[PDB]
Amino acid sequence: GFLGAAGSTMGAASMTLTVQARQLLSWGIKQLQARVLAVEHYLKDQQLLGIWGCSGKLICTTAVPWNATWSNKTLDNIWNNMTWMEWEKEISNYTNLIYNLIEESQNQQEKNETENLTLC
Amino acid sequence: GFLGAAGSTMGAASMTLTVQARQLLSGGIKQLQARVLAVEHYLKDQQLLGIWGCSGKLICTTAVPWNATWSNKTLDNIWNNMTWMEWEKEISNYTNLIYNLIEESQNQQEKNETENLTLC
Amino acid sequence: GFLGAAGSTMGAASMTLTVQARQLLSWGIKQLQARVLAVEHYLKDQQLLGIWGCSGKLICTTAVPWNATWSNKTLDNIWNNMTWMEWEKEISNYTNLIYNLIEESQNQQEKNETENLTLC
Amino acid sequence: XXXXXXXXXXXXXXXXXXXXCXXXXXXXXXXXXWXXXXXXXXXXXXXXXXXXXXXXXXXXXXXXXXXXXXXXXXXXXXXXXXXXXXXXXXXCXXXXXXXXXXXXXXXXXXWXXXXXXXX
Amino acid sequence: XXXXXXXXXXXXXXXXXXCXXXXXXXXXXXWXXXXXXXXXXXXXXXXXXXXXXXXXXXXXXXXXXXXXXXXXXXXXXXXXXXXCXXXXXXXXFXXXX
Amino acid sequence: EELWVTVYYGVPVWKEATTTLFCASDNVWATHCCVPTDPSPQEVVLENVTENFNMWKNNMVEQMHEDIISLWDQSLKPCVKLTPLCVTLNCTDLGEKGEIKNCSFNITTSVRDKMQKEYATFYKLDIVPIDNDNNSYRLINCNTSVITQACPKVSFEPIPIHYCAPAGFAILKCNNKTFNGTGPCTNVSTVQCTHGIRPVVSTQLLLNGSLAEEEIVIRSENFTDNGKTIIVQLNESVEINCTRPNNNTRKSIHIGPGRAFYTTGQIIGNIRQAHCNISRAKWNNTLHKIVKKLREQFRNKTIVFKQSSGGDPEIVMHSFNCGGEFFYCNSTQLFNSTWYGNESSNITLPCRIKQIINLWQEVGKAMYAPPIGGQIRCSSNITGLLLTRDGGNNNITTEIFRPGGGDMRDNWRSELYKYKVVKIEPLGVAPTKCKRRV
Amino acid sequence: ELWVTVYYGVPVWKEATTTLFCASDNVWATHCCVPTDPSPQEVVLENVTENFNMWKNNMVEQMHEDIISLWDQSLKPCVKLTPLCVTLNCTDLGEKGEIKNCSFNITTSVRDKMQKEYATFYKLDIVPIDNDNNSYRLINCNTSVITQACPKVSFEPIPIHYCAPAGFAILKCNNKTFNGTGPCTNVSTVQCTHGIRPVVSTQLLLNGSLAEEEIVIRSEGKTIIVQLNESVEINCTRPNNNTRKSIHIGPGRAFYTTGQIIGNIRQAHCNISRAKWNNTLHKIVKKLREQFPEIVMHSFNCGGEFFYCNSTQLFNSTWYNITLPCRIKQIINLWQEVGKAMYAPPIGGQIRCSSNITGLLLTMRDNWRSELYKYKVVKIEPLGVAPTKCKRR
Amino acid sequence: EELWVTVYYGVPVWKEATTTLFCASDNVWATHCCVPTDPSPQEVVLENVTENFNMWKNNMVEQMHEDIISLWDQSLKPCVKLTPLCVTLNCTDLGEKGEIKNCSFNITTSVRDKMQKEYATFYKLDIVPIDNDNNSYRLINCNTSVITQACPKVSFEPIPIHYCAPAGFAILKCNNKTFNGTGPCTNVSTVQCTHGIRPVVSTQLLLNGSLAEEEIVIRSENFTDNGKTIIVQLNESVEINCTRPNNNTRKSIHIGPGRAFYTTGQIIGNIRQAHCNISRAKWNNTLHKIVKKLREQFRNKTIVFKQSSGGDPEIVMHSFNCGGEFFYCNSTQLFNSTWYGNESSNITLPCRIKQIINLWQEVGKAMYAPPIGGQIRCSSNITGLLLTRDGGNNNITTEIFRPGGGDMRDNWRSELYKYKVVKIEPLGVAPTKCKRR
Ligand SMILES: *[C@@H]1O[C@H](CO)[C@@H](O[C@@H]2O[C@H](CO)[C@@H](O)[C@H](O)[C@H]2NC(C)=O)[C@H](O)[C@H]1NC(C)=O
Ligand SMILES: *[C@@H]1O[C@H](CO)[C@@H](O[C@@H]2O[C@H](CO)[C@@H](O)[C@H](O)[C@H]2NC(C)=O)[C@H](O)[C@H]1NC(C)=O
Ligand SMILES: *[C@@H]1O[C@H](CO)[C@@H](O[C@@H]2O[C@H](CO)[C@@H](O)[C@H](O)[C@H]2NC(C)=O)[C@H](O)[C@H]1NC(C)=O
Ligand SMILES: *[C@@H]1O[C@H](CO)[C@@H](O[C@@H]2O[C@H](CO)[C@@H](O)[C@H](O)[C@H]2NC(C)=O)[C@H](O)[C@H]1NC(C)=O
Ligand SMILES: *[C@@H]1O[C@H](CO)[C@@H](O)[C@H](O)[C@H]1NC(C)=O
Ligand SMILES: *[C@@H]1O[C@H](CO)[C@@H](O)[C@H](O)[C@H]1NC(C)=O
Ligand SMILES: *[C@@H]1O[C@H](CO)[C@@H](O)[C@H](O)[C@H]1NC(C)=O
Ligand SMILES: *[C@@H]1O[C@H](CO)[C@@H](O)[C@H](O)[C@H]1NC(C)=O
Ligand SMILES: *[C@@H]1O[C@H](CO)[C@@H](O)[C@H](O)[C@H]1NC(C)=O
Ligand SMILES: *[C@@H]1O[C@H](CO)[C@@H](O)[C@H](O)[C@H]1NC(C)=O
Repeated sequence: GFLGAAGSTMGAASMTLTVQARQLLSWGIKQLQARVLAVEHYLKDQQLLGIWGCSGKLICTTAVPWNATWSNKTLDNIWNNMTWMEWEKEISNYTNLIYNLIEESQNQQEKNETENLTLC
Repeated sequence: GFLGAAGSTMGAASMTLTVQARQLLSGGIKQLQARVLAVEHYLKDQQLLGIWGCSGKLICTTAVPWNATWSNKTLDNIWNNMTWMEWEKEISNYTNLIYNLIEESQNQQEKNETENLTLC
Repeated sequence: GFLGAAGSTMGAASMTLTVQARQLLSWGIKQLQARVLAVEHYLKDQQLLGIWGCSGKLICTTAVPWNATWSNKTLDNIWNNMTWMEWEKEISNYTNLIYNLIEESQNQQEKNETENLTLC
Repeated sequence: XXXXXXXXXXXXXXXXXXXXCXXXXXXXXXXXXWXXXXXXXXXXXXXXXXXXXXXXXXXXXXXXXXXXXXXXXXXXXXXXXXXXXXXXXXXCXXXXXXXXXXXXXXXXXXWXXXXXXXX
Repeated sequence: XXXXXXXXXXXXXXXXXXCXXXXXXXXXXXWXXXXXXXXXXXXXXXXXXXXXXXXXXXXXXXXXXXXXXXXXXXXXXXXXXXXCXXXXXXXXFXXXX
Repeated sequence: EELWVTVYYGVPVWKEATTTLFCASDNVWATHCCVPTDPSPQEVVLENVTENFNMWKNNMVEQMHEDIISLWDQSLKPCVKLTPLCVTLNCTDLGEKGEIKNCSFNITTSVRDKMQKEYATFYKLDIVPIDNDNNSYRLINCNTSVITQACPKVSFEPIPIHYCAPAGFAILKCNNKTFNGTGPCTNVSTVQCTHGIRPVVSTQLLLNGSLAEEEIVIRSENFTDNGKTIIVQLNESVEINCTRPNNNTRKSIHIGPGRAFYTTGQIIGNIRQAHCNISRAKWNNTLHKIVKKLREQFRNKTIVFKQSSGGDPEIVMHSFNCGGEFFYCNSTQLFNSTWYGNESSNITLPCRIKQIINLWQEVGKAMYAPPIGGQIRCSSNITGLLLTRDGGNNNITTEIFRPGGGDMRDNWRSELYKYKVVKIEPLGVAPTKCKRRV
Repeated sequence: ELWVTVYYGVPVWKEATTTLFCASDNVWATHCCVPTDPSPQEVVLENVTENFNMWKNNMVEQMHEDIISLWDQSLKPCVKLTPLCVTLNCTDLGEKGEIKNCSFNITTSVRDKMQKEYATFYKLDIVPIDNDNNSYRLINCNTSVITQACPKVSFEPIPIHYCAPAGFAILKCNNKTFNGTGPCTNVSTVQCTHGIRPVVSTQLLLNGSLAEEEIVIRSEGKTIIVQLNESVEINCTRPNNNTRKSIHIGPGRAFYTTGQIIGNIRQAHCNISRAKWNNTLHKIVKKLREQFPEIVMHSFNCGGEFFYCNSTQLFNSTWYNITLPCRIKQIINLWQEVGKAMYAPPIGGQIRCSSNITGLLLTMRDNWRSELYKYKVVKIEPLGVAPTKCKRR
Repeated sequence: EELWVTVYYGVPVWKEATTTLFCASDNVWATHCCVPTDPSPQEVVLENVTENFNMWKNNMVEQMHEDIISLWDQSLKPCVKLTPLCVTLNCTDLGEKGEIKNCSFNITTSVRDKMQKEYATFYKLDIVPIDNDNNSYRLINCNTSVITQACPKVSFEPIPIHYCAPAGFAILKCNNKTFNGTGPCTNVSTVQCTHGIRPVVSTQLLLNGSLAEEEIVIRSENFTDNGKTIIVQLNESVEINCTRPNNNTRKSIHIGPGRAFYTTGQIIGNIRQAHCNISRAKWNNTLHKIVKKLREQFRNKTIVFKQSSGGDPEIVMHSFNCGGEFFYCNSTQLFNSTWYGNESSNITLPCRIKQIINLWQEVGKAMYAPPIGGQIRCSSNITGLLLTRDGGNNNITTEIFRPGGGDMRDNWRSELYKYKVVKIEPLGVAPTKCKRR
């Protein structure tokens, strides 16, 4: 069920239910604010996936190297023995830096595709 | 013209899908509700085509087999005689069922794509 | 920074396309109108990109040839010796013509890609 | 589906000749068609028959009117008062005209065999 | 409507037999080939596009309105000789080889 | 066999639906309907399309009704409420000879410790006697209702109104020139906006409306149900020229700190009766043609027109807004005839003017229409007519028809009868021989 | 060599405050017009510990604000009793002196005429003035605007389900003995809360949820929730059979009062079973020993009337049928607002209520924390980033 | 050579546009501008960018004007309407000698059938004679307008506010320290929110505004058009200390069911004139620098700072809100000087208090400002002036300047002169050598 694997390890989640639940669209001011906010959250997540080159995917591999400064743990102790809550909430405060690096990489890739005529 | 093919057979009508797609895509309290609702309908259609493997296409072929229970008519007796107004009545009671099967098929496809990640 | 490349050349400013993109999506009646309008402008641009075969891209090439009547400058003079503001000021009366040509090209492309699938 | 061969029914000169495909696939599922398989010649299609008669006969063979009952699952065609031109074998083919997927009236997806119903 | 064309029988060689047309049938064209004493099978359809269930190397050059045959699959077993068809009008077909 | 589901987006289908339509135009209505209409609007004729229409269940009438009531309520809020005037009036006759009275009263003015004796002009229909003393009147209804002044800077003049569908919806129009209002229509077209409709308020005759394209069309939900309104759409209009001949001089009485009551200070010249002139020959020919069409639904019956059965002027008289003042005309010379069907080929209607108006049959509210100085003249086109058939009048080879319909929806239902709102459903599925490539 | 991988659909959340909407199966039926889920879903989150704090729960603050707004909007388009505030000539109607028959000179719809009208008032609704002892004014006359509730608008509480906007979720604590604060180790996710009845009272909590196992006392001996053995059903009544009267105080403005009382005048009262209350107090004391005018009476809305009952026979004991007299009041300041009051016009006939005591407040928002203590609203953050060995082409 | 059209989304270009701006603060302004501001707001300098500004065509000023009027209009709705007081007043002079009167009247109080004689204190400017008896007075314009009492718990105190653009829009700022309010600016930056602006209301002197960074800057739409307002922005403020020395004791009389009128019951001590103290040396140096700049604008002309043209105090005098009290100061000891250009290098202004005011020149509306108990003191910074040049001097060697400008927009253009709102146009097209597929 929705968030049912929240207590499971990171590599054990394998969930699609939490994005199906995010298909938000399947006196009067409060309802308009709730509907506008729901639309804004949907569009912001779609925009982020778009500019990262991740649109339409649930697992999106990028070309940004992992910096040990952000986390120096090995995969054996990230995808097992740890949950997504602990990872995102306690040991990751570099989210905006990483997102900026992802966006720079995607923009460089698209420009490189335009410049290199072997792909044209 | 908009809906000009409404009285045409399904075959001929399918060749003018851009007329309706273009007309519908290029869209105090009551006015805000009307604007929000128009946005919600646009996004609802985009979310539905998104969860299906159909985004970006006017004609999307799926992997779901056709069940004779829904309609046992041959293709010539569907595409070259009936109009879309009649077709969407003949199988009206199965619309949600078909839609669910399409989503399920895409989920299976996503898993098959997940099994084969880039360089992994 | 946001619009930091506004005074930079067209080539250099193409490295900042995500910087502006992140800033496009972000009494009582006035605030709802401001947020709904911001959403409508965002969607207007996303829809225009979806009419064209440019959805999910920051840089999107097309099959429409460049007409020398619109601009007869070299690629180096445009990309290395001109800003985007100057370019928009020069191409001020060809925007709708170019957009219509792009739409027509995409319609022809979609018509040609819809057929010849080899599937049936 | 099975690319069933055309049947032959040879005839005397100046007598009607005919052929039928006996297709394994449902006749109403595809725009089955007939062609004149003359030796050392173009396919010379007679009529790009639709899945339910209404054949768009070729100008070169405008008098052709191939048709068959869908219940028989056997497309058929005939040449009235057949003569030497009937030596060209009657070929069965399925047009690559998939419903609401292609609008071609040629580019045959498959050929079976032709009936050399000479007269 | 016309589809006259140059041709030669297949002989494990890179064919380049151009087809004529009464119209600029850049996409409304197809290619098919047949072995001696055999039914034809499509080699290409919609000009450049490869035919289903066939080697891509055997598809025609199909340079739009100046379409011509091609055979990168110049196999000794390439017994089937190609011909083009004009889909644009009147069911015009080439005799070719 | 070997068929798969294919999804098609942009399918030319729709379903019956309701939504909120926006108002376009090309003053209360100019202010509200601020959206301009498109120049050269388009209409797409849908060939081989049959669509069921039902003018009696058309939600567009309900929306137009609610929008009109809402605007009439909203435009009177920031305006003068005439509560200081629910006082005893002396009302010495001014005259005819009693139709207009000159009423004096003691009213506290903008200064709270100063009371003034003011004079105002009222019509007989605007006042009610208080006691046996003949010289004692109060306003027609200040017992249970609040009377709000019409607010002279707000103009209610009807202008063409275009109802337009929001994106995702479309309006289907019936192009059958003789369509009876219900059932299938075989000539259907798609529009984004309706034609211009004037929100004219009347009780018996439909003014400044549309005309039938070829013949007079009589529509009813059920012609054998005596409880339903019969709406007659004419194919040729009849001019009605209405005059209020009194030359009025307007006076302003200050009743509070920035709240002024407007009345007539004096009338110059003689007092004359307001009236409307309908050409006798045109009316006689129009009524004859109406009878010819009525005889198709009520076969071999005598068609008798009578005045309404009785009631307040709002029920039995023909009322309308002419020049900004509300007329109540005695439409008894128009509906006083007997026809048998073999009758092969100036009418002056007296009118009263009323100022305290309870519109929309509201409870506890009323409007005061202040007088307009000078004289009032207008010329309207009679384009339709509302008839009610007498019940319990069978077995006498005679039918009796009277003017007047049901509520205001019947006027707005005389337009908007050829239009329906549908929702567009561009997504659908169908079988074909291709399977998704994976 | 590790690479950044973006995952969409990560099952994580953070604390957030958003606007909640209500749903239900009358002001509440009109406001909570959204239908409920006919079969609500709940997902138990295994191996999840979540900190809760019922005293920092913004769902209670939103419920409070929604109630105040709904009461204000419901009474706004109604008759304002400003033509009153005149000297009343009151004579005892009779226990004697509780209800008075008051006469007064009131201007009617016509401004030129004064009429002498009669109305029935309770002692608590009027204040004596002068030294005549028959001269009275309304208790809140010179300090507030008294608005008559519309007789066609019902304020009867119904179950209300609070639902999160999509993209947010409500976490529920399923520990049956949870003390309202700190980590909860049995947590489930829901979209909507249970049905909460917006009952307003000052001492005893009537109707609503009941504790699943035992009596739970939450503080920081303040809020007590009664165990599965429901506390005393309290049977409250107003035995005086009244005939409603209506007079006009302006055009379109009708003032409602009581014209006559049929039969004898009797005092309103509530019946609490003695043995069950004694057992309830005993169990409450057992749990307490583990740790060691309008504000001194039990106020509630019964049948549309406002009862103020003397809760002194319930809380007068020392540890280690009970008929409580009740007064009826019409002019109230329900939310202690400055300058505003409601008249709550009388209802004819007799009134009988039967309510369930579900908790106690020992020593407002506290009436609703007892229902919302197990819920918190969180925001879902489906985007996560983690190292993998996979690299984009 | 063949080039193809390529679409770029996220292009750093914009066009002039007018949209609705929102407000962020950090009583009426904190409630209205209920958006927390960013700590350390960001600004991006746009290098090699020239942008044209026009402070007199800036729709941000029009929006600020509409927002201020709307906020004032909404703030006064939920409170006492002073209509029972438009009665004959029996007034007697206190103690100057007629500036403040003790007025008695017969008013119905909080009980509908009870009438009482009550006393209130009014300023001379708030009442007019009724008849020739030297005792009967009426409230000013009470018979033609509705006087609304300022809500007692609502503080109309100017505080810094920031105007912020919605998403998709940006505010460009001109950073040229001597920019004259029009034309190109070559030191341009992008912000999301404006600097903190105080919505101070005044008629002649600009108080608590921004100072010029380097020099006094004098701006005018057209300097040769005598009908335009001249806005003088100072680079050094002048301190103005305004006092109401009367120790007023507040009284509250009830006129309805919780409808109370606030007045002064008594004054403790003597009655003294309200006044403002401006340092003489600072004002004289300020005028010296202003006239120097005007001479640069008006070459070889004698400049005479005559006082205002006369007429109604609302235009003639310098008015302001000091602690809730509305002061009208003569401002005639300032100006009234002649400068020739060859020069080199307290002032106590009498003030009147007016309780019934109409700030927005509305028809049929007025506000009553209740008295504040105790003595009132304010210290404001004069950061600019509004001057109007007299016409008819085209054929002489002397120009005449007077205090006073146009409507309230002139007090906001003095701050919103370096900002413009633009719309972001993220799409554009350009030729390249890469074809699709
Ligand atoms: C019927 O009434 C109309 C007006 O309602 C009369 O028309 C007027 O006639 C006079 C001369 O008789 C003209 O001076 C006016 O200008 C006309 N009015 C209009 C509006 O055109 C008409 O004459 C009357 N008919 C009869 C037979 O008396
Ligand atoms: C305690 O009070 C209850 C009412 O609250 C009494 O129950 C009523 O008893 C009478 C008989 O005297 C019945 O007619 C009623 O129907 C009962 N009411 C209900 C709601 O059931 C009860 O009898 C009282 N107990 C004692 C011991 O007197
Ligand atoms: C209050 O009234 C209720 C009924 O309205 C009483 O509860 C009922 O008591 C009778 C006694 O014979 C039982 O048979 C019913 O089953 C009870 N009803 C329910 C719903 O449980 C209750 O006892 C009364 N309370 C008091 C204090 O007298
Ligand atoms: C004018 O442009 C210059 C750059 O050429 C700006 O220089 C710095 O800008 C930052 C912006 O945050 C300021 O914090 C620095 O203090 C500026 N440097 C100096 C030496 O002042 C400059 O701010 C721009 N503005 C002005 C008014 O000159
Ligand atoms: C919770 O932990 C237990 C430990 O035994 C494990 O079996 C169970 O699968 C875990 N639940 C989830 C949802 O990961
Ligand atoms: C309508 O039907 C006729 C045949 O009755 C046909 O010729 C015509 O093309 C059809 N119209 C459309 C739009 O398909
Ligand atoms: C329609 O109008 C014409 C005049 O345009 C008239 O002759 C005809 O009689 C009218 N039709 C009916 C049915 O009245
Ligand atoms: C009404 O006035 C118009 C003005 O053009 C005139 O033509 C018409 O005949 C008049 N009709 C009557 C009945 O007076
Ligand atoms: C946790 O909550 C679930 C909710 O269904 C319940 O079934 C389970 O028994 C609870 N566990 C404990 C230990 O209370
Ligand atoms: C005004 O007061 C300030 C202190 O508040 C003082 O610095 C300044 O010198 C005073 N100036 C005058 C002119 O009174």
